[PDB]
Amino acid sequence: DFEEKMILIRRTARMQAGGRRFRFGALVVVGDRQGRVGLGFGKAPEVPLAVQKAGYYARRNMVEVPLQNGTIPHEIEVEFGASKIVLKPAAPGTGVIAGAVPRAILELAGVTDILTKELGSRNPINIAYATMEALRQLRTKADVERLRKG
Amino acid sequence: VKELLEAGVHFGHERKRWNPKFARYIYAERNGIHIIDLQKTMEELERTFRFIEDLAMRGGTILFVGTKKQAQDIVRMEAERAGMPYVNQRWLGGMLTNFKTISQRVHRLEELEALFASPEIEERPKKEQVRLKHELERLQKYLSGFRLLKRLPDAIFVVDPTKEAIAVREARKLFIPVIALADTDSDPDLVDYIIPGNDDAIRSIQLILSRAVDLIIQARGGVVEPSPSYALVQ
Amino acid sequence: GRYIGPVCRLCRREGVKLYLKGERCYSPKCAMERRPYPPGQHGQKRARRPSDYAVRLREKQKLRRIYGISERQFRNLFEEASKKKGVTGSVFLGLLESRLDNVVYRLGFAVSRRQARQLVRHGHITVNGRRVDLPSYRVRPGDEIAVAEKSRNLELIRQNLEAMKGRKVGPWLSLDVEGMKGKFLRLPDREDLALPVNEQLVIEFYSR
Amino acid sequence: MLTDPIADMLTRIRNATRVYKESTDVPASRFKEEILRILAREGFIKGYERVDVDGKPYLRVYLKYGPRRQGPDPRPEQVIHHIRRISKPGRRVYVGVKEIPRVRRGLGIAILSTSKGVLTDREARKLGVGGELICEVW
RNA sequence: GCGGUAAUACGGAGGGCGCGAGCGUUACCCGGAUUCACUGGGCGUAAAGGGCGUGUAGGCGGCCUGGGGCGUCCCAUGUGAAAG
RNA sequence: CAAACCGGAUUAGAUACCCGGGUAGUCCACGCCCUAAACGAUGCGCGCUAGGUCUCUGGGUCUCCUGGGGGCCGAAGCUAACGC
Ligand SMILES: [Mg+2]
Ligand SMILES: [Mg+2]
Ligand SMILES: [Mg+2]
Ligand SMILES: [Mg+2]
Ligand SMILES: [Mg+2]
Ligand SMILES: [Mg+2]
Ligand SMILES: [Mg+2]
Ligand SMILES: [Mg+2]
Ligand SMILES: [Mg+2]
Ligand SMILES: [Mg+2]
Ligand SMILES: [Mg+2]
Ligand SMILES: [Mg+2]
Ligand SMILES: [Mg+2]
Ligand SMILES: [Mg+2]
Ligand SMILES: [Mg+2]
Ligand SMILES: [Mg+2]
Ligand SMILES: [Mg+2]
Ligand SMILES: [Mg+2]
Ligand SMILES: [Mg+2]
Ligand SMILES: [Mg+2]
Ligand SMILES: [Mg+2]
Ligand SMILES: [Mg+2]
Ligand SMILES: [Mg+2]
Ligand SMILES: [Mg+2]
Ligand SMILES: [Mg+2]
Ligand SMILES: [Mg+2]
Ligand SMILES: [Mg+2]
Ligand SMILES: [Mg+2]
Ligand SMILES: [Mg+2]
Ligand SMILES: [Zn+2]
Repeated sequence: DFEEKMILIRRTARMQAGGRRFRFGALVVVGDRQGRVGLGFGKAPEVPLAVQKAGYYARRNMVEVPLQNGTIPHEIEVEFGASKIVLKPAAPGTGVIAGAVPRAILELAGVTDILTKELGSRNPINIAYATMEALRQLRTKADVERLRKG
Repeated sequence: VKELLEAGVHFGHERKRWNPKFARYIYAERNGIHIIDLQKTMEELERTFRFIEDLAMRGGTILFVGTKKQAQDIVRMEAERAGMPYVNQRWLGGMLTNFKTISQRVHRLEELEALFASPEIEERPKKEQVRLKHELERLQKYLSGFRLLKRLPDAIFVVDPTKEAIAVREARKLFIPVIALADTDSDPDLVDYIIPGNDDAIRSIQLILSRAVDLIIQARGGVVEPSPSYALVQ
Repeated sequence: GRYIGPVCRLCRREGVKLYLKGERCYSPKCAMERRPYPPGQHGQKRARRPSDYAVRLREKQKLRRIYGISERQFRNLFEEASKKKGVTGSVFLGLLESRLDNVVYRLGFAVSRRQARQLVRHGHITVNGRRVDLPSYRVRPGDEIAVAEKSRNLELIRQNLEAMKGRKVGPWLSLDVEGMKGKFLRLPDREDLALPVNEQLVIEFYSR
Repeated sequence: MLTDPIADMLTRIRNATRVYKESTDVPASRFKEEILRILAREGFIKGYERVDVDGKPYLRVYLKYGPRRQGPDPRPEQVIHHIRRISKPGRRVYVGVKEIPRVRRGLGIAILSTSKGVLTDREARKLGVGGELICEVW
């Protein structure tokens, strides 16, 4: 079925009179490794709970990735807020040459040869969100044909 | 079914609190007030009713939302007149998107509809029979016609897409087709199947919503005489 | 051979049997059977999520300890396969697998690579009938790897090709059990190699 | 006075599409015209036309979008997602036939003026010419 | 960033990791640094709009036609030693 | 009217805040100085991209249209956010 990776876990803090109160965030990707991935942000009281909850959220908002032989149809850059991911396609053998955050995402979609650059801020939450918006934006020769056609 | 080249009340409403996206459906600004293109009301009316028809033919349910007081009754009757859920009082946030939870508020209503029968509703404290007969009448208040839904609706019939504009959002996010009685102060784009008309003066909200169910139960085999409020609208 | 030292502690650390010694690694006596945890004091304590980095390291070591190559020797092989034309993961294996020391192992002249590295530095091995005493010599295809005429009967190589009577040798090698000849037919293909290692991971490690 | 009129048109377009207009007037010039011809051929615009907004000549450009979508925000997909000036005044940009851009692995064009006329990236490659890289569209 | 009497951060020990006739240190150069940004950044509050004008040189320059062909593009050709 | 200054108070102290005086200065002419939270902390120019509304000032068929200017709310959009 779906594999899950979990790109990051964090421990946030809120202020209470006498003492500060905690919680945990969990970024997780899920993918089938043949063209579907989803990114989940799961915040909650206990770690394994928010990991689990993140998984669930990630199964909404999937992206269908157009893998053309383990890679990308074209190249995009996406700026998500102050982060910027740059995806560039590659020929077989190249492997996923990418950060840790976008490797997790890309790998679970099935991309097996890609070039990648993180630019702007490096906040993994945003970089992930951007990697995803990148995959979301990939068109293929076929979709582009449908668009222009009259 | 149409009421063709006819304008008994259909047309223009709203002054200059419009939305310029709605400008394709405007004929003129007849003395401080836009007038809805009589044609295009009928033009949309055709396509949309065909959807409403075809969907009820397949058996699915339509959620009627109408919170504004001008239609706060026309909604309840015409929706009881078919096997459809209505939302009449106020639109609870989450009724759509948090259905699995706003549902199990009905599993307390139906559980308390019958709970007025048991031999121990006179036994077990009288101070706790008070919040369990007033609560019941609050669930009967809001979840009046929401109880009919046992699962998400297939389409949703909104009177003022701008007043009950949360319900338009909620459908949208769950991918439920938005039908609406849209009028000048509303975004045409957020409506999948629009009826460009009016959502006040009661006359127009009856003529449209009545005809709505006329095509519904026509497709539910039945085909009945007017059973509504043609005079009960004054 | 090279490295030199307790070997089964490596079998143990990589959590996989690596077979760094021929016989015995088929007995119920390789430590991995009935002692399969890492070596040392904290062998049996539970583990922690090894980092991304950690994973790539071990996966490399696993490969690299399988062949008994050094690392400057190994890195050079991978670097060459990198520059080289073709797919760099699979090609790397082919270069490893083309080393005389290992080709001798494969043809079952030696029971393991460590022993095969000896048989070579000690000139018991011929390539195209001329003594090659270099364990890292690269055997191209067509070449014929023999046992040296005047070696052709030590207590060891006799008993070692005795077992090779009726055993099968890789698709990419033909062997002659009689004259103790044997041939390198083609650079082994990735699929041929049943290596307990994801060679891909290894590529990630070297591009850190 | 518009400093760059090719860019004002590329933009006028971009601004129109982004709010899903029907069409839009750009003031007339053979060159601008010469370009839109290409946009049409490759399907980025339905068409252009030589209308005449009050006395002086314009080019009504008619826009083409996607179909309506389902979800929150139905607004259709642009056919022209991206359209940018490459060579601008005070930084002209000429490429030889050997270094004409491959735009989006070819799911998009680049428009260049050459001595053989205004051509696409694939058009100039056949004809074997370079020129002044005017804009990419994809 | 560790050490303020239970230190996986100091010193020793056992154990482990990495390389191995080498292993470390220091020094220096490019990299990561889109951190001088042509590719490839910025200036309301993070550093950054000149106190405002007038205007010199300079940069930039609407629509149509024709000449030249300086930029630009194309073909052929000469040159681009050896080593690397 | 008021830096400095001279007194009176207040205070632990009071070179201060409060009180009574008080010169330069604040004023005018002419000549310097050239600074600033010289602020919209937002260079100038031109084109394009929903609308509502309040206001100053023109014009036309003056319930309304059409300019120039000053505010507010807001479409798309932008922004680290605030916000624009
Ligand atoms: Mg930015
Ligand atoms: Mg930074
Ligand atoms: Mg209304
Ligand atoms: Mg101690
Ligand atoms: Mg302590
Ligand atoms: Mg210690
Ligand atoms: Mg340390
Ligand atoms: Mg640099
Ligand atoms: Mg910067
Ligand atoms: Mg500043
Ligand atoms: Mg200024
Ligand atoms: Mg200043
Ligand atoms: Mg000048
Ligand atoms: Mg010019
Ligand atoms: Mg000039
Ligand atoms: Mg000429
Ligand atoms: Mg010339
Ligand atoms: Mg040379
Ligand atoms: Mg005084
Ligand atoms: Mg005084
Ligand atoms: Mg003066
Ligand atoms: Mg000055
Ligand atoms: Mg402007
Ligand atoms: Mg007047
Ligand atoms: Mg104004
Ligand atoms: Mg003013
Ligand atoms: Mg917005
Ligand atoms: Mg900006
Ligand atoms: Mg915002
Ligand atoms: Zn072993």
